[PDB]
Amino acid sequence: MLSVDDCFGMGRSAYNEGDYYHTVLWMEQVLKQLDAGEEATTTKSQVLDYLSYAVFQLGDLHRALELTRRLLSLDPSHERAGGNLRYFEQLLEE
Amino acid sequence: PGPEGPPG
Repeated sequence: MLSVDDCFGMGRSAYNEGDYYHTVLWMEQVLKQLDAGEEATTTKSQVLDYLSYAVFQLGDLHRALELTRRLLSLDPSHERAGGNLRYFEQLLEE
Repeated sequence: PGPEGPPG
């Protein structure tokens, strides 16, 4: 298997090609390996930024809201994430 | 609109 940072780079590669499904596959793997305590340069908050947008593109509304909340929890001055959270709470009334 | 993802 690949390293956490290799998987992250695979996910960013897919995102930059506009391939949101494969972004989700790679970034879910990154989060899994980070929860296994594997060493890595990438932070959880950076992974959640790509993942939350990618799952929204795929149509997964409450999951995108959940992940955006998690992103803001770990990076409170992230203004774009705060803007995303306001969008999803207004859209989903939650 | 609308959520905004990472620039790159």
